[PDB]
Amino acid sequence: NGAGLLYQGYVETSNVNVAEELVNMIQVQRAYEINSKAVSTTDQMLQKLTQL
Amino acid sequence: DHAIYTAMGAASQTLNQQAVTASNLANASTPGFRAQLNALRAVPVDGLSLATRTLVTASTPGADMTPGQLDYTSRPLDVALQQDGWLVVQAADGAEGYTRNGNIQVGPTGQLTIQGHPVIGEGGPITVPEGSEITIAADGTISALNPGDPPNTVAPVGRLKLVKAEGNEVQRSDDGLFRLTAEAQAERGAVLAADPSIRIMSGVLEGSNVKPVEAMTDMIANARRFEMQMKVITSVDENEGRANQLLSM
Amino acid sequence: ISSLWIAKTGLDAQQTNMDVIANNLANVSTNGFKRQRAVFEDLLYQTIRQPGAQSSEQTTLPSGLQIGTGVRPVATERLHSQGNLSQTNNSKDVAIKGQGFFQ
Amino acid sequence: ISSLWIAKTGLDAQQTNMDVIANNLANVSTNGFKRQRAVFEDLLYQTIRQP
Amino acid sequence: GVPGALSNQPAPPNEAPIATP
Amino acid sequence: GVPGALSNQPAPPNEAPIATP
Amino acid sequence: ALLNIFDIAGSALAAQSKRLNVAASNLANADSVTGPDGQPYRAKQVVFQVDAAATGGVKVASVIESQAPEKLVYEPGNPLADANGYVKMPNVDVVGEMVNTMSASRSYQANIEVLNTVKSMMLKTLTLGQ
Repeated sequence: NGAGLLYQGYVETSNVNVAEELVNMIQVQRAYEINSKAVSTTDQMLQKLTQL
Repeated sequence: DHAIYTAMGAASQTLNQQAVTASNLANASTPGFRAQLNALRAVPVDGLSLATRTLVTASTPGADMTPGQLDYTSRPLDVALQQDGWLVVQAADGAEGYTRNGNIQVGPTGQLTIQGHPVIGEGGPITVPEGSEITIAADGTISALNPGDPPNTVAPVGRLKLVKAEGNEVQRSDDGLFRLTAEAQAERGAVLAADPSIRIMSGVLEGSNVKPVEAMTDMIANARRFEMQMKVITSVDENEGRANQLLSM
Repeated sequence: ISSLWIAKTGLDAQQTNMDVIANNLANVSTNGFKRQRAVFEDLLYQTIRQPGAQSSEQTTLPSGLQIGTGVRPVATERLHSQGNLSQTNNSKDVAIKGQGFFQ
Repeated sequence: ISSLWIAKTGLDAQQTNMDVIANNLANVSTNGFKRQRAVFEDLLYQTIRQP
Repeated sequence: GVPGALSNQPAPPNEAPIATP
Repeated sequence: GVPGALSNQPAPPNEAPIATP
Repeated sequence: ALLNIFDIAGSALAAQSKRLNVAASNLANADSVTGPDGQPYRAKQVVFQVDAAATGGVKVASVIESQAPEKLVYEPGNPLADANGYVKMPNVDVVGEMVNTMSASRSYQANIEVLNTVKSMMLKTLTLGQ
């Protein structure tokens, strides 16, 4: 009924690949930096408005 | 004296455009996301004398349907469309909308669905066997294999409904699902018809089309424009304040 | 201002995604581990001005506008795929194929 | 955001090639084994219309 | 009439539409 | 009551115990 | 009364100062643990309300503890560890606190500008009483 088979003496390892993780880390860092720049420019706009 | 109103309107619309750009940048990693284009729009006030005051109101066109980039995940039920393909799913209100988020999922009762909303095909939403493994063809065929059963019993159990929208006639609804504009749906029917000229790819997923260079350029331009408008505001205010003393004796 | 409270959501989503990636990388040696993958969703849009008349013997672009609201982490899926088999020669180790779990 | 995912796909393809090579080399003595070779193919091309 | 002068008829209302029909 | 109002008596002195007694 | 403007602005300044102080305290206690009597530290927020005297100033009724789950970190060597060997680290959103500080500073500057303008207007008002 769709059950698997058992192998004795063997252990299933984690199904993690590191290339995708590294690329995702790079993308996450870049997106974080660009969002930080967005925050900074909005704060600058508000400061310039309040210094009216 | 009323140039202050034009300047403040320009500043407010610059803030709105900045908010749009920030919204586009924030969800830069959601699958199947379409960017939100924006461009300032001029509205001239006029009548009976010297039409000089022209106000600014920000506006956002539909979107840029440039296809997002594809990343390979090897998941059997991940679909990536063609240049301008769409998957149609019924929305919360019961009406149909279009999307490109290919992250299909299967519920415990054999119900296929994109995030939140079920997928529709021939007739109503398509349903698969209770625990059958699913493979998606290049033309929308859903092949099902019952676990444990020998492989020679793979059976088609339905078909996705794929539409084709060029892009200039679709507008984003309030929940992020695109729909045809009024004239487009009038001239092409309320519900679109499936076409065979659209092919999907199994195992890859589509990201989002947001241009970092465009975002940075827009941010710089908005910052400079807002600062200039603020300077005009303060200059006009100082001028009016200095000139207000004429009524004195 | 909406920009600050939108970029805050963006930063939060990025931070949670980084946490998920770090968790996946941490247990690179855990036996029988299925990797995580985080999927987000854009929030509902807020309309300000409805679009006007179109194709009125003119080639103007639409006039309506609608501001975004941000992004939220909607779900996190574990990829229940098949991993590799490491040989340990221990008589009391079991590796299971296909799909199944020990109660 | 443009070449990152393309290079990720390339790395994944090369990893799959390495895996099938390693599997072929592993059972160099198994009786009745058949060598396997993978075949690649590019993904969908996007189009940019000219004016 | 020239700007800043006197007149006997009120000026028409100002509309400033976003987009003409 | 509401901060910034007028009271006839001083507030009790403030303290920040590092560890509870 | 043309003088409740000062009260409104002062209430706004006090509320913004309270919120900034709460944010600064959370940032200081970001990575603290085992406060007085051993209970784990929990972050706090403030709730703004309006004083319906219509239009009125802003007040903060009380500081409310965050209901977001604490971080559970496995470290049995700490006496605070429960039967599972877990310690309760406080929930502090660094980006949230930075944004809150920015908003508080901007609101404070806007209110001080409004006070400056209204003070100039009120000083000019009295010239007609002679």
